[PDB]
Amino acid sequence: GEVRTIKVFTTVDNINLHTQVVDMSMTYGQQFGPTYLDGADVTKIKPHNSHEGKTFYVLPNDDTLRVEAFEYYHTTDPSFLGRYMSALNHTKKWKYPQVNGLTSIKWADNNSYLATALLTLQQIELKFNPPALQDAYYRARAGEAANFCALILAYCNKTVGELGDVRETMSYLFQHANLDSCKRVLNVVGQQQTTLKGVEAVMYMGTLSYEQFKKGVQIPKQATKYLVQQESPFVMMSAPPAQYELKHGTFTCASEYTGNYQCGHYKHITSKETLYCIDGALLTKSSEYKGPITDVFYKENSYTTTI
Ligand SMILES: Cc1ccc(N2C[C@H]3C[C@@H](C2)N3)cc1C(=O)NC1(c2ccc3c4c(cccc24)C(=O)N3C)CC1
Ligand SMILES: [Zn+2]
Ligand SMILES: [Zn+2]
Repeated sequence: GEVRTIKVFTTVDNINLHTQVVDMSMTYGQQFGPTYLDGADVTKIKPHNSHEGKTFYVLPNDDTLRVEAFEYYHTTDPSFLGRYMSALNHTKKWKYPQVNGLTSIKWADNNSYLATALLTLQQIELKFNPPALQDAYYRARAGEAANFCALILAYCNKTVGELGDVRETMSYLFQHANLDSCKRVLNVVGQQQTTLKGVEAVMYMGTLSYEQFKKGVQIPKQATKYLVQQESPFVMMSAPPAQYELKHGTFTCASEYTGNYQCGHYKHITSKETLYCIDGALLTKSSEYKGPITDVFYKENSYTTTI
């Protein structure tokens, strides 16, 4: 029968577009391989008249596409693009309410960890290295966060509907950020000093209190570890969830966690004119706070001990 054609664009990064002429009598998969339209898998579908001029994602199947994908995402995992598209097909349907100019996410698909991470990322100073994260983060800050959320799911190898860990999520994203100038000097009292750089310089697991880290924490005979010097724009202090008192103006933000390991619920606590509890789309305020906290973030620039 008749052979009709339309013009479309293919891409791996939505920056470099490659004009294609498509045969409407064949499926996209027969012509391109796995093919996606705004996240939806159209590999098994034939071109529709309405697809003319639209942009489709394809898997990198030639060296030009391979280079474009790597330069944009900073990954060689061949499953990455398909996982990113599968997540986007869901996150494009989430809602992203603004809370005091912070983009949150209405609860869906056990995404409380992602809303809490997204809110945190808008409150600390971070520069991503992969252009894909740079571009999507800028959009997310302005309220259009579906692509950023799908990329986070793909980078962290999380499926939509799976509850993830905020500390683990932030840690992996930090591996894609420019933290090269961050430095931490510790003394453990023999008396021994160590210097950490990069992501290890901004994370700690064992106490929520930055002040306690400065004064000294006991670690295994028992010794005292304390912070000698900190050069970073923030620090993330974490510990297994425990009841904790947060005081206005003494922290930047924090992760509240209720429930059991791997199956509970996160909320986000931030300090503004009072304490805000952002719970996806829901906001409550209170002058005081006591509750189960598992991460606290503190802004920083340069700290030097007086010990
Ligand atoms: C919410 C979530 C999602 C995923 C995961 N996972 C852990 C390992 C496996 C893969 C994914 N990776 C953990 C949590 C979780 O529940 N994470 C916290 C937690 C709760 C209760 C805890 C702990 C402890 C140590 C560290 C974290 C933690 C602990 O000792 N208890 C009793 C932050 C909430
Ligand atoms: Zn949840
Ligand atoms: Zn000792």
